[PDB]
Amino acid sequence: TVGAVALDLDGNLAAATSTGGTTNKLPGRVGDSPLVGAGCYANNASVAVSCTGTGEVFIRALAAYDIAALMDYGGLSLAEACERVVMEKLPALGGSGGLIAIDHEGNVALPFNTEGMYRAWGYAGDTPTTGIYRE
Amino acid sequence: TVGAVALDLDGNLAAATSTGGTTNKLPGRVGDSPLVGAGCYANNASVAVSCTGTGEVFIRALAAYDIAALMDYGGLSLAEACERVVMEKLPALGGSGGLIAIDHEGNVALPFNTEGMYRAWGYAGDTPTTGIYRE
Amino acid sequence: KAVIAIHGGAGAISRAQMSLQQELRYIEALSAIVETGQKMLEAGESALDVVTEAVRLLEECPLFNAGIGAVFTRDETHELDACVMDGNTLKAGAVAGVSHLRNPVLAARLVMEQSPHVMMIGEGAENFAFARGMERVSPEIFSTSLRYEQLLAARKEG
Amino acid sequence: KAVIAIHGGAGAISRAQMSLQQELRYIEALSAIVETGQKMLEAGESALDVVTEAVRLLEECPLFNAGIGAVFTRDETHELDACVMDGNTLKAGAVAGVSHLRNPVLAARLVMEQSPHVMMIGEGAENFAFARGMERVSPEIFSTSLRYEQLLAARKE
Ligand SMILES: [Cl-]
Ligand SMILES: [Cl-]
Ligand code: NA
Ligand code: NA
Ligand code: NA
Repeated sequence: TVGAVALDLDGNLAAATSTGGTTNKLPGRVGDSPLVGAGCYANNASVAVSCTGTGEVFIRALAAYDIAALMDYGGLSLAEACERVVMEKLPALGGSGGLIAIDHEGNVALPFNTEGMYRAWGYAGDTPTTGIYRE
Repeated sequence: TVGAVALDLDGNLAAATSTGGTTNKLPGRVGDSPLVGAGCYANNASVAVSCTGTGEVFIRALAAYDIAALMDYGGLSLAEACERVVMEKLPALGGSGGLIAIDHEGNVALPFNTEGMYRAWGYAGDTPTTGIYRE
Repeated sequence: KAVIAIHGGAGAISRAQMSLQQELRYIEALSAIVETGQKMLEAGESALDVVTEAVRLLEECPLFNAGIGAVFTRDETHELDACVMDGNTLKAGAVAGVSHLRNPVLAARLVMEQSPHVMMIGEGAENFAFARGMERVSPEIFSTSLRYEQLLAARKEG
Repeated sequence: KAVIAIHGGAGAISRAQMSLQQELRYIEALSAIVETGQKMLEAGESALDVVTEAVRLLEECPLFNAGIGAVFTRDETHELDACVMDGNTLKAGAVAGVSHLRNPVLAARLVMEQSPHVMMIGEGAENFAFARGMERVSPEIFSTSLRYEQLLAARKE
């Protein structure tokens, strides 16, 4: 899986996700990446999210939309919403992976509960950060 | 589209949804019906939901999960959650249709913004009620 | 406090466009299926078994756009979709774009129980179900002259 | 204030079993794509065009499991999925189970912009894309030795 989320100069949020799926899946298996609210979600009022990992659990948990709902209805910050979904609820259902998220205030979060997540981010006109491992 | 939701004597919630889609559909088009949180959702902590209408809008709004998130995080009752999704949020996105929902307390709701929804409900050991039109 | 609700579709059901005899057939089909669900719930059947059986009956009923009585695509084919979700485990199973399975909701339930997946599509979903003994059917079994006349009306519209 | 994040997959990556030469390959790929997105954002390009282009470049990159470098199914095939969503309109497009489209995220954007639909699957998605001038490819273009070895390793029991 790969993904991108962005906040532009006009205050618009967007998200995109693409994948091959999981090695040795049954032909016809669909994971979270093409399901709105599971692997991909964007809403200017809340957040843009793209997920990666054990797709089945991201579908059952509606991981991407849950970030948005925990912020919108629960009043959680991006950091709290990401902690709650990736570090508590996904692992409780046997899920592993992570996600990238930007809220409407331009906060960014790259939570993952795995050993690694190939990732990068940067504000417009600034130095990007790249990551593979934790921290 | 058809569907069912139930609360059993052991306190468990379940939902199911089936469809042939829309008359004159583009081959390969997928509506809300088979998408977890769009056309079908159940969680013993919140609600069981089955939807019917313009599938595109039910996906974009994650209507079935939205009922659950509105109750669980928003503190809305089933009736208030159903009102907000079916009579405000979906029409605002150009969405027409309805859904059936039972919450973990055994409340039942059959909201729809259309002329009709083929529908029925009954308590274990009481007489069933069937409906076609409004009222 | 066990309870069931069912639906057979929301839309432009116009009173001035329906016959009483049609309305009575709908009422009978809805009352027969909801009563079956109530009786299962009363006998202590699981909510999962109840919703599975009620949708299976709504599929079988040619009045409703699922299984037998499915609408036609642009190409005069049937493509069927279904989902089931168990609120106790949060497990779910779904199929989309299936043409050769009589009861999508039963295939959806097989995906939930006998695969490590939540969603299967098209020929892959069909082959998975056939390998576990579900019957392969012709999609002509779903076809009804009512939904065909609806396809012609939709084409005339544009 | 304008910002982009990207990812190329989460999973079991041990420093222990990884060469620095291999790590710098991923870092350089990730840096180049995030910098393309950063430059598009500062130049005033939409969030929607930025995420589309970043994911197209991640598909193109054989190191990441999307497009070129996709994993194998049980039957040694590639079946690809993508989604794009516009937070301004709440419009979205998605494809699942496609094998003959080079860039699933471009197909997903075509569903969003040139259909009234949100999701298309399989040969139906492919036919819709071809009808709008998207080129047909052989799925063999996605295949890599690395993902082939991981399939053989997966089928060990
Ligand atoms: Cl690192
Ligand atoms: Cl009525
Ligand atoms: Na039917
Ligand atoms: Na790639
Ligand atoms: Na694949």
